[PDB]
Amino acid sequence: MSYNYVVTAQKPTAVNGCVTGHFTSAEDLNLLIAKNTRLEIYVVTAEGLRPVKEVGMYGKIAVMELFRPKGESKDLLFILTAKYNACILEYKQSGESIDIITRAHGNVQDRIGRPSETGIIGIIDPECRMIGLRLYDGLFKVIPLDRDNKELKAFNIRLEELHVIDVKFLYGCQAPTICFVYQDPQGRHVKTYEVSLREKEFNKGPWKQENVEAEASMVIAVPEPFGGAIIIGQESITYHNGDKYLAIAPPIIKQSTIVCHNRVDPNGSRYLLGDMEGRLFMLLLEKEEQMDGTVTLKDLRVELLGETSIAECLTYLDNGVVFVGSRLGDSQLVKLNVDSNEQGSYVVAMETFTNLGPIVDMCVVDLERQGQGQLVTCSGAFKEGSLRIIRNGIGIHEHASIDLPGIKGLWPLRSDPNRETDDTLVLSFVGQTRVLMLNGEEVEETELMGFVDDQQTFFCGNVAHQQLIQITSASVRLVSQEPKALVSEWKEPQAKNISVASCNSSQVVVAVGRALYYLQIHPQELRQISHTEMEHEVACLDITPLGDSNGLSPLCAIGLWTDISARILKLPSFELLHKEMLGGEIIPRSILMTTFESSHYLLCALGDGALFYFGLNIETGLLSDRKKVTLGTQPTVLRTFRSLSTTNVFACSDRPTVIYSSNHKLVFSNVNLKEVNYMCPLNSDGYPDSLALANNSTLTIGTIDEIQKLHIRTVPLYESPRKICYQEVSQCFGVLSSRIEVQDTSGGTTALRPSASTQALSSSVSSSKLFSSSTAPHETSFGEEVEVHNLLIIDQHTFEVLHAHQFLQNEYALSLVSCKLGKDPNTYFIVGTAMVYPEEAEPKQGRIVVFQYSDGKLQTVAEKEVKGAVYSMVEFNGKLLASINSTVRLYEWTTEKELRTECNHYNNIMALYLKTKGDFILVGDLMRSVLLLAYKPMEGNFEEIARDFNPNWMSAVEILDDDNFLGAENAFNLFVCQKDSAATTDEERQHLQEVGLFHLGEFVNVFCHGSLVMQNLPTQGSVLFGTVNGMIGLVTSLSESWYNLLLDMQNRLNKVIKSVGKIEHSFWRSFHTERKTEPATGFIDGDLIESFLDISRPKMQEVVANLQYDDGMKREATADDLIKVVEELTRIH
Amino acid sequence: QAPINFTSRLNRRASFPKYGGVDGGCFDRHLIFSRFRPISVFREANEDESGFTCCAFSARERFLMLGTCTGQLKLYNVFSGQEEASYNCHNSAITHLEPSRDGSLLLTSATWSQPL
Amino acid sequence: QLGSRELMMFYIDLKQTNDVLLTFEALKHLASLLLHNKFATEFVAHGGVQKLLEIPRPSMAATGVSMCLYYLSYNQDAMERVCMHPHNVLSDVVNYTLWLMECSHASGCCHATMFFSICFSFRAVLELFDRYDGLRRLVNLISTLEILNLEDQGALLSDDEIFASRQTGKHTCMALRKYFEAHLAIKLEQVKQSLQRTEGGILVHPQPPYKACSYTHEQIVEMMEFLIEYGP
Repeated sequence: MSYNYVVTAQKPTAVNGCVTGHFTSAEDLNLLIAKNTRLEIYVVTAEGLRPVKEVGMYGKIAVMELFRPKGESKDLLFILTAKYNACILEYKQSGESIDIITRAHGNVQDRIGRPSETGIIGIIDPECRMIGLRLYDGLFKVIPLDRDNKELKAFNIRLEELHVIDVKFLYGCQAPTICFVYQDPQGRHVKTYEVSLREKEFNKGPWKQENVEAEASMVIAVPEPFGGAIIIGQESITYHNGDKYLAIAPPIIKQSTIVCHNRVDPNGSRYLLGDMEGRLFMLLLEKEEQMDGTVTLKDLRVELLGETSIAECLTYLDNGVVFVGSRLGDSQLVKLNVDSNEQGSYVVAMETFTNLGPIVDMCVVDLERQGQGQLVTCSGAFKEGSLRIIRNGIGIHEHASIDLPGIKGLWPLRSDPNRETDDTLVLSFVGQTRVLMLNGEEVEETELMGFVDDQQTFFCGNVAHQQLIQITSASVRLVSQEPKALVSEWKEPQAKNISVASCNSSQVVVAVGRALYYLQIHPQELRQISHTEMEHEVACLDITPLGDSNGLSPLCAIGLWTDISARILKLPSFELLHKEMLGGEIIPRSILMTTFESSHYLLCALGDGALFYFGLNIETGLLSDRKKVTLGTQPTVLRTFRSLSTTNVFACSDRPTVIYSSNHKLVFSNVNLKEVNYMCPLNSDGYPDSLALANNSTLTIGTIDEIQKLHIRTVPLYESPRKICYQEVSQCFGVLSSRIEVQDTSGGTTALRPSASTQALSSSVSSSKLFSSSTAPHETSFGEEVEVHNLLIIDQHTFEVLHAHQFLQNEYALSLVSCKLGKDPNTYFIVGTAMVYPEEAEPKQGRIVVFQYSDGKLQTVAEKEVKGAVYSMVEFNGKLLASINSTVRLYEWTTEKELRTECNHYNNIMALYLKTKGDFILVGDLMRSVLLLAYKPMEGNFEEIARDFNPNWMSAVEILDDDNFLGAENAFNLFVCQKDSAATTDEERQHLQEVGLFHLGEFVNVFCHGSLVMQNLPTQGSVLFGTVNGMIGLVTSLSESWYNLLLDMQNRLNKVIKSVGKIEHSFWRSFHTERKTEPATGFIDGDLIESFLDISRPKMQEVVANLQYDDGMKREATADDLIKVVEELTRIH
Repeated sequence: QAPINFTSRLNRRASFPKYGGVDGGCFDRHLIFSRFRPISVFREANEDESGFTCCAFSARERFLMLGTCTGQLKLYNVFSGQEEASYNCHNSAITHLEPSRDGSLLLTSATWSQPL
Repeated sequence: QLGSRELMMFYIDLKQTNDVLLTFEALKHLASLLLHNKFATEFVAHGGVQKLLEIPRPSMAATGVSMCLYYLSYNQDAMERVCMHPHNVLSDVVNYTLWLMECSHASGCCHATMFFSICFSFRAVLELFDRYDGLRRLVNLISTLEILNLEDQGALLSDDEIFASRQTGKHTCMALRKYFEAHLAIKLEQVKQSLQRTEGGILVHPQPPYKACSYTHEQIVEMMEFLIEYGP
């Protein structure tokens, strides 16, 4: 049976619901963004935002709202999943212990009924008396809140009004009361009610409001001073308070639909509004004091405030600062003004947040021919459209090229006392020496000082007393403003060659054999204070700038030849603090000392590619457990430096990693360089604070950006992307586009904002208008938002829009690949289009166009008018495969620059998905299932091997290994149909079998091959998938012995890990459609596995019961080997 | 609202939830239950004329349980087109015929036969 | 694999002392063979049709020739390929098939009429149809029908010349049916190009082998009958 492995490469990025309040502290406002399943607890500083703890859950968060009940100084958070299991959350902090308490829960659902039409809607009563839930289209599920509820009770009071558009709650009027927007059969209205929880019954409502605007979308309830209910519509805005009414119809809100709102002022004086197109408005309420105690409304003002991203969150924070939350791209933080700018915008742009959002196609492609492949995902929407480039490691690409391989050390020599200006260098071979300059990216060789123009150097730092330390043969000396005679050359009383020297900015540490010396840097005086001796000869020395920006280090690093030394001294005095002798032939490059914002660690660079995790307190001398991490086969180097700030830490090893941070966590992140030996803090004129890297190759003066696992580079285009292909021969991409335009009365069409479609280097339009015989294009009245597509060929490295080819009117672009057909050596672009009209059924028109890129010029070679919409295309062994309205229509290239239909197929509902591997063809149906179809080359025609029958609505499919076939679903699920083996008869060999089920709690758009890690030439194969929340994961194949190894570890962890919600992972990953509640099998949820690294060893010891281990062999499991198998999976991701 | 076209419901569902938005559910079913095609014809070539009254499917849908005018239910493969095994059940005819979901029982009703 | 493409080409007469009965019972196999396009692509490309057009006109094997021509254009688009050849390929098709409808065989008019039911979509088929006699060789079928002759309707009563003479006109009206749907779109091209004159029209016209008869009497053949009202 098929057993596969699923983890999370990219955590989800698109946001859903934003609730502010006082969740962490009592008098501290904060932000609580949920994205897909994560609950990101921010906090609001005066400078901006700051996270506290990120918590994921087992269920899609769709409804959330804080509330402070009577009896709690702080508040509570209520969150309902997409699987109807509710929970009440409570934050608990005790020092650094940061915990989430679920106070009460309980799955509330029903056996029968339609779920909903407009999603799930939930609003809290302002008196904290009830909790609203629209769940099953006729029931109105109410949660009676009490501390009696250790689990959630539920009421179901029937709605006699079925099709409800919106529901809200109204403010303090002695009774908890409701508002609707209900669609009657004859008209539509806004009814109210009143619920007696002690009687479970609707009371007589205070408002009737028998007819309202025809397109009432939302209800904005205004608070306790002047209580009522604003009814926003598509076209106009009202106000209602039972007796009076006010109504406007402002000409601002005429071309967009209101989608979001928030209560800005605590007395409800102002309200902000967004739209479907990026605008932000403001509702100003004219507060009228009629009497000495009477509060009423006078006027409604709608002020245009400017343009932002497409809002779905809307939270005013404080001091004119609002956050804009987007599903569709670039959820950003903005600031309001008081006066206006040149366009009336009060909106000040601030720092942003990176979102992928809706991925619509991917391709894993490498551009530098490494083992690491880059990732280009189409992301965004109507004006948030942008390719985003996702890469492992750190992008060291702004580097100069200087040819110095295997060089030992480059050390500065300055002349400007108050700046870094005019910094010459020290070239230090072993036996040879020169003096280097830097003209930015290039070098110059000279002779400057006169001390070290004869013999080698090892360490020449920068003294903060405007001095320098020169070490030539056996003696140390101080340096004036570039002298030629010695300032104070303190000789050594041994007359020997220095084994390993070192320097700092306030002290000199030189080890000669076993004698370890110390110098106190006075102004122009070197004085001896302390002295200690080692039991063996010194292998290396390390000095890190720990404290005071001075060079004083309370700790020391000791390494010995053929002996691992963890000896730690109080380096100004050399007092014994910690003595541990491991022993062994592996020579360490002793210790890297850097505090990673939480604790001082020791970082030992062992020989032959080995690494230890040591943790040291700087005042006691007590170490933790070691941890073997493999880097390579050569001795390693661990260094710390300043890239620009924040004390960046690097691992100069055979696997070069950045040690410092990874989402504020100790997980290594690579770089884009093969092998790194040394580093050098130089002074380049075109590279600010950059460092050079002495290696087994050239010298790269480069700096390091924001450090993370997946660096994301945005190429914005401001229109909806559709697909992505790749050219090897041409150096270019292809992105199908979508722009919103309205129809002009005089002219043809007109745009709305200057995207990168019209701003192209070359433009063209299609010719040979071959839908001219059909009189279907009749006239429309207004400019009611038609869509215009074109082909965007994006440059390889500059990412400039090279060409745009605007299609015909209302001709979509639905399918795109790039391949070669037949014996023609040209590499083509192939686009299969369809002709669309609204107020129309499925289309029966369209054509298929094949392009080329001859000398940077797009050419329309041939077209084929096809009776049907084209959905999917894949290359098939030089032949073109297409899917044209439930008819699998394979093609063939001729020398006459045409196409010939080679075969067909007709047993389909509606075929939308096509994937090939060799000579099998996997067809994803519309409603039924996986369909495997054979192609016999001898016969020339297709052949139905088998067919699944269980009706699941497909979402995306992919071949694994021509025996196991992966399929997705609209119901956010995964399954694999395995081709049946026991061919005993002909009935049992035409029936596929569903082998394995999984609830991937995320919609699936794309599948593709290719990995994200480097090729070191385990598991077999790798499939990445594209989603709608920006959550990229990986699918790969296991071994069946390891499946029994891994699955039993899932059941061990499902008794120890208390996930938030008390949600059973066997229940959460269960395959749940509207009719199948079958439990999951087959796959492996490795995202549950890789949290074992986060588990402490007193709780890792209880995971390790009497279990098994394969190393044909049989061994009881141990903690230090089960932590290795996770790391054998973590190296993929 | 999701548009009346189906391919424009296909572009929209890529960047939106399940169907295309509000009113996207029935717009699938107004395209997919409005057409039919004959699969196969099943006779009763025993008296060279067919005399069935009632029909249903099995609990696992592999065989369809017809019912004649004589009083016997006759099994047929949905894939082959061949009788499996008849059963002398009633005397008069067959009006109602349903199995259960667990695959254990069978209810067969007669017109006037003395156990109904 | 065993060369059944090359087996059957020897079995038809090539300046040879053959009989009639083995040749006519060879095409009866070959008409079951021409159903597959991978066979049918190679038959014409290796010159099987010119080989098949080697029969002298008085022959008992004329029925099998019409069956091999009918399943030639049944489902595959082989008549697209018959165009680009020496000029007298279809001129031998028009010469022989219209003679076979004129031959008045008992089922030669039951197949060679069906061949004109689909192949009128190609414009050169209609072009050679009108350089010859055309409907004078078509109307002479209907005017010689003894089921229509009121003066002699009580003459023949045997069911051989009744069921075959009430079928012969049925395929003849369908031969007319796709004849006029084709000539409706022909004259519509002579309307939408001579009258419009770039006002909503594009003057690109290669005279291709291309199917442009609009293929739907439910929707668009009904619609093409309406736009001819705006003519001269």
